[PDB]
Amino acid sequence: AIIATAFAETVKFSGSKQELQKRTLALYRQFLRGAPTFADLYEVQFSIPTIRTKIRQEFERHRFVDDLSIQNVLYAKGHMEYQECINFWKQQAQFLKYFPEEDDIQGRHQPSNFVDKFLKNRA
Amino acid sequence: PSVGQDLPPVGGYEPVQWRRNLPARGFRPLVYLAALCGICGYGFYRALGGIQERRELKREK
Amino acid sequence: NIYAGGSAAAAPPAGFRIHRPATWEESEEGALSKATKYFLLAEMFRGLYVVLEQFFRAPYTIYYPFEKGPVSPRFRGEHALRRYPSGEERCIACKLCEAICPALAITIDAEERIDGSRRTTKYDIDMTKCIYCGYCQESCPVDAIVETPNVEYATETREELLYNKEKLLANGDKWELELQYALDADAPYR
Amino acid sequence: GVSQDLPAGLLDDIYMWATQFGDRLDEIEELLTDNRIWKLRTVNIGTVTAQDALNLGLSGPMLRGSGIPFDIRKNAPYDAYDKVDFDVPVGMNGDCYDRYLIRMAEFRQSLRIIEQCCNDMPAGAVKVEDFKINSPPRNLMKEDMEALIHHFLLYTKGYSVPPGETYTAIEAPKGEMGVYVVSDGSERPYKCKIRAPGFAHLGAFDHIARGHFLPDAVAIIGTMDLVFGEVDR
Amino acid sequence: PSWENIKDIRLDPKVHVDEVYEPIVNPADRYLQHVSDLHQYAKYIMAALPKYIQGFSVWKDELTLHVAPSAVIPVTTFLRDNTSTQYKSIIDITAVDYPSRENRFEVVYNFLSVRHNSRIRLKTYATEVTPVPSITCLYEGANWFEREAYDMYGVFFEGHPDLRRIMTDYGFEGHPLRKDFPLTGYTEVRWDEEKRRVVYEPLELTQAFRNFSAGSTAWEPVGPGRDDRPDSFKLPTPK
Amino acid sequence: SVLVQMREGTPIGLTGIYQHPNPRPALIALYEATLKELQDKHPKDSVYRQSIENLTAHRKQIVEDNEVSEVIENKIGAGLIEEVVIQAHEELELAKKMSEWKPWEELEEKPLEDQWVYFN
Amino acid sequence: PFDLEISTLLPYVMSIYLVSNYGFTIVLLFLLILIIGFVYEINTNALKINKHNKPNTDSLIYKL
Amino acid sequence: LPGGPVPVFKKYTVGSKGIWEKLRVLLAIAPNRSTGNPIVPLYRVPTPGSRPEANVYQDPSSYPTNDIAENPYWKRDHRRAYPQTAFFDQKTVTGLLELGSEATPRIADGEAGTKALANIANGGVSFTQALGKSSKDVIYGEVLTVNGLPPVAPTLAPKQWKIIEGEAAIYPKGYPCRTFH
Ligand SMILES: CCCCCCCCCCCCCCCCCC(=O)OC[C@H](COP(=O)(O)OCCN)OC(=O)CCCCCCCCCCCCCCCCC
Ligand SMILES: CCCCCCCCCCCC(=O)OC[C@H](COP(=O)(O)OCC[N+](C)(C)C)OC(=O)CCCCCCCCCCC
Ligand code: SF4
Ligand code: SF4
Repeated sequence: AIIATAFAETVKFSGSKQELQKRTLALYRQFLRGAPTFADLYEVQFSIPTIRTKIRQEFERHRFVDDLSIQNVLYAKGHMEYQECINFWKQQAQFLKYFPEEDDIQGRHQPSNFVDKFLKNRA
Repeated sequence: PSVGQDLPPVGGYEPVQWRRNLPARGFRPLVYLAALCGICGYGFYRALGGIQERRELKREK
Repeated sequence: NIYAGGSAAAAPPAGFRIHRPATWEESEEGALSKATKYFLLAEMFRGLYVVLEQFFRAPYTIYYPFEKGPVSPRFRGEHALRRYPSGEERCIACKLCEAICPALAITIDAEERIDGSRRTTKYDIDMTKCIYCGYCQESCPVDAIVETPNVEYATETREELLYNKEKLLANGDKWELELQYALDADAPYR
Repeated sequence: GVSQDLPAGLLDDIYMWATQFGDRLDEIEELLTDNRIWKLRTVNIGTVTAQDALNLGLSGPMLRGSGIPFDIRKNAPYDAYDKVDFDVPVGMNGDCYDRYLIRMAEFRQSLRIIEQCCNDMPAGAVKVEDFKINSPPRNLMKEDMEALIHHFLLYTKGYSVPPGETYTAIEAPKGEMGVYVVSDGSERPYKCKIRAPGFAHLGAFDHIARGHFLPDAVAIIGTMDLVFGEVDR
Repeated sequence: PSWENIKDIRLDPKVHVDEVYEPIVNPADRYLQHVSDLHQYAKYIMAALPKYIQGFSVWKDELTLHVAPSAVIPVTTFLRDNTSTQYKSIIDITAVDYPSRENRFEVVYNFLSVRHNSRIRLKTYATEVTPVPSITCLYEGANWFEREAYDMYGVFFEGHPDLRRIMTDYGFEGHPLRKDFPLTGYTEVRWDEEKRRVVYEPLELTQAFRNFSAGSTAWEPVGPGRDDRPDSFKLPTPK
Repeated sequence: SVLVQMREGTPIGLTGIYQHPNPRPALIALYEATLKELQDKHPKDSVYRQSIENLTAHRKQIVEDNEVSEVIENKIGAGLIEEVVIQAHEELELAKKMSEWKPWEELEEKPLEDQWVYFN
Repeated sequence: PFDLEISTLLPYVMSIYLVSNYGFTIVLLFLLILIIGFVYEINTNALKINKHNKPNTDSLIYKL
Repeated sequence: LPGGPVPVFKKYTVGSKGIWEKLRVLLAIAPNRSTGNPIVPLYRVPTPGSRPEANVYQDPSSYPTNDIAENPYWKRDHRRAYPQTAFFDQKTVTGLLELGSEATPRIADGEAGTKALANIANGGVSFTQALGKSSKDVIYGEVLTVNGLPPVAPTLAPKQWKIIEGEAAIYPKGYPCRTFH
């Protein structure tokens, strides 16, 4: 038959927000635990704490989503991303998409006020 | 109408060969076995004759 | 008759059940003949002989670029812009080639020429976008844009493959005679 | 239809190629069909049962090797396949060797059909004779006003297709090739999904290859007859 | 008896037709009786599963059943396992985006019965948050198709054992076959020498895409058509 | 118990399906079981029940009237007798699942009015 | 072991005439003993890699 | 048996002459086999760019489509006579069950028929009450077959298979590949 792969979870839409909260915290634990494996697979310059910080920021972004269906989709996609990272299916190039700040300073001029944005036609 | 079109011959083309054509060749297997036996036996005759004559040369030396 | 959940065409054909496989004891060939075939590799030797027969046949190779493979009047190679026998350009900037182009490889600009003619001021083909389908040549109402039979125009830089109007007109001037052979052979079929 | 008519000397040349292609096939069969090493690599390799073949979405040889006589050319005839005579090869072991034999027999049946087409090619038009669908011939386009208008419109806007949808399938060389096209009544298809037989075959790989050795996997890939432009479209 | 004297086929007398005769026939006509049969067949199915079959449609030789998502498993089971249907092969699963509908996505299943030499189509609907029941339990071949449908459209399939992207790049954001996804996407790649790696950046095109669909016709092109319904499937008129 | 499918023995021409030793009793048993399931769990009014009853009765009559497998499979018209046994088993399992699904009822999800609107 | 068996015959082929009939008998006994070990290896299927996964051959039975 | 072996001198391939032909016939696995090299004077000659037929080719057409005097376009406009897609929801089929059909009516005239059509079109009768109310005659004629059986999944063109055995088969008896016609 056609069997599932490493760290594959069948898609199940949780009927309750608490039963989803359990699964979500388990996924967060999985990510935090895989951080050192990630740093080894993807030959990263930065530290393991930086990876774990990034993971926290990712999970933080959806801290206030209310609709159960949306949380279900966010969870299923987050698990897909975990499976992609832990199996080394990603290359370094796509993994480093998650760490834009880790790259060096892009230049002297990142405008913040109106006048600087207006001088670069970005007002 | 139809002028200058590529068309088939009035009688058609002669049939082409499309069925498998791999005819059996060679003597029956036992003929090859008999030939192998004969070759090996003649070779053994010669080799043993040579060994025996070599032994008599050894005696002379 | 009347079928339930079936039909005559879903009935098994006559003889669909296969015959039982024969056992070893019901074999026509004696074990010594089979062993002869087995140990002396009979069919392998037949295969070797078939390969050896080829060794004495004429090879198929041609000595490019001193010889050339077959080319037909319909062949789609590098693009050119053609003229009338007077020397006037044939393209009148209808932009049908640009509209039909499946790869959006053609970019055209036009306006009225100082003599009043409708003519292009810009005709570009991105040869690295083009798929060499020949749709532009089919679409053109005046046989202006054509594909020559030329395939030997590889370049060392990509910038050389962005053809502007001067390059395409020069190609037309260069290849007009071969273009005329191809047209004389295939125009009735278009 | 087709975009242009056949050139003048083509049927004769196809016939002369056909008179020798049979020998060309015989010599390949001399190298392969009875070779004991070929059989060691193909017999009982990549076995699929008939029921599992149906359940996995396999088609073409991948299906006919398991003993099921299905072929769209005979079951749902299209363009001229009803007018020509040919046979359909069906396997029984559902393995790579049966599929090889099927493909070699299909060579011969195609040669048969090509000869019948060389003998029965009729006269007339090669595209539909409505200039609202296909472009008119060039000498009409440069002489007749309606023809020029229709040519202009076909090459700039395209014809409009009545709204609706279809799934259409043919017996492509690698199995059943289908398209599901949805028309919204405009000149551009609303939706177009391609059903590639190689997609379903590669999907079935994990079921078929389990428990084999790695070279058996190479042989199974070869028996599926995969081209990857088909696979990922 | 040598190839040196093989006869020249190039000079054999060819056939010459004076006029070609091709009668005028509507292609749809050949379907009429079959259309009737499909109607009858669909009536039976709807009479047998009235809990499930929202409706059916018939176009020339293609029969479609329309069902709610929760109906998918029973009806499919019926289609696979009933003696008069026996649709053992799954042909394809895809989605179609209809942004005007409250449920964006219609999920389309095509099935083949080699037993009866017959095809059938089944439709249901879904949104970006409401999943569909996976039919992998009934057809193993469905597996990859549902994955493609998830990758291209974002439709989820409940019960799918291993549901992940199959076509797009790892970490690809978006579902490209949605009508609101732009043709060239949002991001492009290049090789970066400073970083020594392939990098992703916001899309920038040396030549912008030119969309010529602005030249679509200002006149309705085809009209209404004609109806091919059999008389046994039209409501009677009083008197 | 009923022997549905042999998975070894004499191959018949379809991979994975082998010759059934005693197929007519297997057919009769499976047909009895499905008629019993319909009579005990399906409404006498339901169209599903009428159709499956009449079909099963027809096939059972054909099996009981005929001793020879090839005659039977020509009259049934749905493949070799092994495939007919597999079909009867499939129909029985479908009938038992139908008892729980209850398809004779009114439909539970009506479509919204916009749901099935195309471009015509 | 098989390599050592083969290489132990070198003294025999270099001394065959000198030991002629007695040594011929002895070398036959030696070969037969080693062939018993070859027999053990062949009958135990010691060098066969068995494909762990095999097609299921169980019948399908339904409890009616 | 058509398709059978044809001699090598009937194949458009170069081959050998003289003493070498005798040698090849003595040494070939299969003497009737061609070499595969096309005969240069015969093959693809004249070249496609110098065909005489090009100067006589005319656009081909068929009667009556090419007639100048009796074909209005709208009589052969098949694109605009396309079949409409017929959609049936359960209300329509309810109406078919109760009121019968245009082919075989079971409706009364006057206001009665229009009001019956209206009250099925509003929701008065459900599909299941429609089915339960339906008589044996309706159920057998118009849902099942006249024998009470269900209709089978229909086929546009039924295919009767035949198995070719013996000499006309593609492979001989041993091979695990049969010939279906
Ligand atoms: C009749 C009485 C006989 C008395 C005893 C015989 C005396 C010795 C005879 C000398 C030849 C013996 C050596 C060859 C024996 C080969 C036997 C064989 O077929 O091996 C088969 C083996 C698979 O094993 P098995 O299970 O038995 O096969 C059943 C498959 N369903 O799979 C294989 O290994 C395939 C065979 C291997 C072939 C190797 C090919 C490599 C190169 C081919 C050399 C050909 C000649 C090259 C020279 C050019 C020609 C001039
Ligand atoms: C198991 C094996 C049984 C074989 C029985 C065959 C006997 C046939 C009679 C012919 C002998 C003969 O008459 O020729 C005698 C030959 C050569 O000796 P010579 O110099 O010519 O005789 C003169 C005696 N002097 C020297 C004292 C003066 O001696 C041989 O060794 C040849 C035997 C034939 C080869 C048999 C080998 C069989 C294959 C073995 C593969 C394992
Ligand atoms: S050949 Fe095709 S792709 Fe190239 S410019 Fe012409 S129309 Fe465009
Ligand atoms: S090349 Fe031809 S089609 Fe293109 S703009 Fe010029 S005239 Fe029009």
